[PDB]
Amino acid sequence: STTVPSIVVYVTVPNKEAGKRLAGSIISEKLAACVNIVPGIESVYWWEGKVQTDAEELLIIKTRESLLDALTEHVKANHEYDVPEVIALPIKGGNLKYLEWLKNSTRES
Amino acid sequence: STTVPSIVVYVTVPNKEAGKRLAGSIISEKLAACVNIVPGIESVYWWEGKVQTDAEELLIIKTRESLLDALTEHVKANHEYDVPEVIALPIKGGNLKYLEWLKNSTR
Amino acid sequence: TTVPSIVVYVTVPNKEAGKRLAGSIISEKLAACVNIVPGIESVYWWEGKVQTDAEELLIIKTRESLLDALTEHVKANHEYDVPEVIALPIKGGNLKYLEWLKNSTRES
Repeated sequence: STTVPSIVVYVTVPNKEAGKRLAGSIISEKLAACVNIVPGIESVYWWEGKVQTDAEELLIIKTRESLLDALTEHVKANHEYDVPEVIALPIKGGNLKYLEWLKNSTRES
Repeated sequence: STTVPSIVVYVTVPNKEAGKRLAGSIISEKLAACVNIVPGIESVYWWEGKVQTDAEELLIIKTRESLLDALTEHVKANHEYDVPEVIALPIKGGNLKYLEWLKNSTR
Repeated sequence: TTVPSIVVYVTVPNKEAGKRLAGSIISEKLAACVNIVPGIESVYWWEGKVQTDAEELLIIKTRESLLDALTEHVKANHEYDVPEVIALPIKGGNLKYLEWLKNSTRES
């Protein structure tokens, strides 16, 4: 049909510039239809025996399940951290016409 | 069975008034139990031969799977773009009383 | 290398509740990692009117396994008596991150 299986991928980054550049390569390389950047996140995790807290930005990446591999590759290749967060969540339904656009926007995999 | 299959729906909108109103209109019309508005989000995508970027906000809408078509029709009717982002994600539980109030406060 | 995991959305009513609940969450070994999204605005129906209040959003990355522990932990340290805690199924990613996620949390 019109309309490949899709996902929403969260990826966090340390700063504003990083976020904007990653969104550019993702979209230019045609690995996602669309990227929302949520600025001014604060992140909390346990590392080196204390609780750590860092200023970060969240990228919300609408794309194909197909490309989750090409995407995840791509985030690591382009990312200040060694273990960069990237997790996909499945899109089950939506505005049909947008999901088609999502398909046409995206690399063939 | 005090609990119906539920979704998180994402909708971007182009400005602060817009989403405030979409949200009002959505909730009023009983098409979702609630809407979180995330403001100041930047959206990047490919459009007319290059990398467009727009200032928007994000509506995270918690409603029932049953209501996704009604909610998607509503969003189109009340939204500036022709092909608005509306995408659904399935909930695999959580606070059961939340999930029932979700059921209850929705049609 | 990798137990079934999830993202958990949870709103708190202010800057401070979030900092504190994110701490106490990560402190008691309950999720690998917590993102606070400040200054969101939450709109819902309540007592016959459209309510709007300012809030924050915790995005909580953990294993399905801890969902209930977590929920029950939040209800303990959460000033609302019916917190929004909903969960969406993680289904893919940095195989590495998922391992770190796994390797940062309990079983029960």
